[PDB]
Amino acid sequence: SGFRKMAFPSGKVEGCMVQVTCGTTTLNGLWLDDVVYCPRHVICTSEDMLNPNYEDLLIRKSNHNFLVQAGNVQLRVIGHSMQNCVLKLKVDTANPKTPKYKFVRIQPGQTFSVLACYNGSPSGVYQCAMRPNFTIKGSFLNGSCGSVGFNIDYDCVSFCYMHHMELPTGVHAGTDLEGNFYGPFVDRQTAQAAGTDTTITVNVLAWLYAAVINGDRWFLNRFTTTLNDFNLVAMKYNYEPLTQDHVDILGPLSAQTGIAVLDMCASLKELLQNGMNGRTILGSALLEDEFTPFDVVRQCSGVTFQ
Amino acid sequence: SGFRKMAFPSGKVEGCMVQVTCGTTTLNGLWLDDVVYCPRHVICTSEDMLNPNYEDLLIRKSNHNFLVQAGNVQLRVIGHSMQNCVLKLKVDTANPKTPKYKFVRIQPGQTFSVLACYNGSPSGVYQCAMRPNFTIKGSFLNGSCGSVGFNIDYDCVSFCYMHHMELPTGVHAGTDLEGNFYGPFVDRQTAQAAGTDTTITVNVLAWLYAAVINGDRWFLNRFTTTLNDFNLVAMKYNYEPLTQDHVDILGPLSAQTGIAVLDMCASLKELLQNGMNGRTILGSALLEDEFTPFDVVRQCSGVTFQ
Ligand SMILES: *[C@](O)(C(N)=O)[C@H](C[C@@H]1CCNC1=O)NC(=O)[C@@H]1[C@@H]2[C@H](CN1C(=O)CCc1ccccc1)C2(C)C
Ligand SMILES: *[C@](O)(C(N)=O)[C@H](C[C@@H]1CCNC1=O)NC(=O)[C@@H]1[C@@H]2[C@H](CN1C(=O)CCc1ccccc1)C2(C)C
Ligand SMILES: [Ca+2]
Ligand SMILES: [Ca+2]
Repeated sequence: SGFRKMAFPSGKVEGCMVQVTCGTTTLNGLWLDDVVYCPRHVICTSEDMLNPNYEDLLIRKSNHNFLVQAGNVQLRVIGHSMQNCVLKLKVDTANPKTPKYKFVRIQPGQTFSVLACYNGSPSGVYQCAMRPNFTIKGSFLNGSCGSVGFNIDYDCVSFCYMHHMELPTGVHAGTDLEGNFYGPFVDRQTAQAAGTDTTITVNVLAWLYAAVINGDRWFLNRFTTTLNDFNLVAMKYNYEPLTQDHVDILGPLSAQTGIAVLDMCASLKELLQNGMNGRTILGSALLEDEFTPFDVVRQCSGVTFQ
Repeated sequence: SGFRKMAFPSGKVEGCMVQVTCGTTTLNGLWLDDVVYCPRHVICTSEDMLNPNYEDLLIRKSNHNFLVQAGNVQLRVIGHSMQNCVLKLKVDTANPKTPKYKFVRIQPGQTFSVLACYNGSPSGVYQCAMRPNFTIKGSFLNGSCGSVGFNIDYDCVSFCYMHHMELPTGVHAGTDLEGNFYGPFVDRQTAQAAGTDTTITVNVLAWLYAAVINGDRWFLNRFTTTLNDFNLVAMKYNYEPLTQDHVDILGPLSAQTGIAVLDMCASLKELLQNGMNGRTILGSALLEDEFTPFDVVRQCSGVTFQ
């Protein structure tokens, strides 16, 4: 028993990280078969930042202008192209550590692991959620751009995020591996407010089920609620609406614990209205929203990766 | 910026995990050069558990009784011995993925990453602390025994923990890689109370410095304190004494932030005496004690591993 904020094992992704330098800037790339993927602002300078002309900057770069290093072994670039906000650098050597992989675009409220990297070398791995406002609350310093976020299923790495920016509010923004931003953000220094963030209600419910599975049951009350009545309370506390799809996704945790989804919703309503009165749930004094239903089932069942 | 509970990249350790079966039980082993290390209770049955005679159980086992699988490739066992609470299985094949490594015995309040494994395959990675009572608050299910905890420094994996038990209180206990338990625990089902746990005061101070580095400064008050006066308050709230060694270890974070260690101690004294009044620090509504001073400096400086 026990419940931790668990990241995916990072080794399959570690074997794909490289360094990309184009004149000035060094950032991280992802090396899969004979392609290196990285943020297109590797081609920018200091003065370029309010509104870079990425097409003009790229027309002025040669294959040989890209210095790609895989553990300080140079990979020769033999082609380059821009796809939305990433570059794709074709190299003359396929990565022999390429895992089975997919590119996926995740939905707000889904979770993934980030392998934070600097100069092509890993610093650390942590789990987070894609906020409802399409930001992430990560740990990213200068040099981390091109770090990726991912999920694993059996032997297959699903890459979902590449890091590009830290907004003036100190939250993080990036793209999918086709280079399309999550959220209404652009890769330039210009005004670009994130939308108001909300709490991921289906994830809080999942975590309350995790608490019950792990014997932390004090918050269970004796009531039930309707879905519509729960949603009127959710709204007031800046929680996302709970949908029938969400109720259905919580069904297996409901069966494991014997606690109907709408009964758990009545317990969450009381926590929102009354607070926790100085108590903790799974070691937290706040309601946790960075575990999906699937994350709870995986961790509580010991699901492994090949 | 941002501050997360960051684990070490797990790939170097992933390449060392195997499965060990001796009749009944399957658990995890650690394969380094031509030796597999695992918990000695792989040799036990159901009836053996109140007080196993590990020497008698082992005299009755053959090399060939140990089925070692590295990704479901069998490794032939050509020798075995018991060292404290682990076995060492000599195999006829050295692990070609062996990293540079050391075995270390960590001190209470130090941190490490756990790679939670089942059937020799990784489930996930998370960071924790060795509690002052020599337990860990992990996430371990049946089948996780033999999972390890580790730190990385440049290219060198320091293995510090191997998982053996979950006490009746739901906390976790294990050994160093020489098989000596942390804490007054034994590998049998018998009464064995953990000592009262305390809060790791030097780690809370480190995390408050992390908060300042990341711009979360609301809790800084205008006062100072003596070390002795701080320790009288620490004592009351079941915090560990802060030593001069700890003050010296916090000196670099003190210099980075401009906040003297004893000034930070005065801010922590006010938080203990008055609470947080519904506020958070780095996203937490409690005072966090699972980051060491070195963990804070590493994360805030982007330290990487080769
Ligand atoms: C990334 O380029 C790198 N090399 O690591 C960097 C990461 C970023 C630094 C601080 N923490 C981080 O996550 N990203 C950037 O510096 C990006 C690039 C220009 C500016 N930028 C920002 O993060 C600032 C964004 C901003 C938005 C609105 C107003 C002002 C600034 C790019 C090309 C967006
Ligand atoms: C480990 O053997 C495994 N195969 O995974 C297992 C891990 C443990 C199961 C539940 N979560 C866990 O972390 N460890 C054990 O089952 C150990 C082995 C016998 C009993 N045991 C316990 O964890 C129970 C400890 C206990 C202490 C006091 C009183 C009653 C029980 C061994 C050999 C200690
Ligand atoms: Ca050349
Ligand atoms: Ca045989």
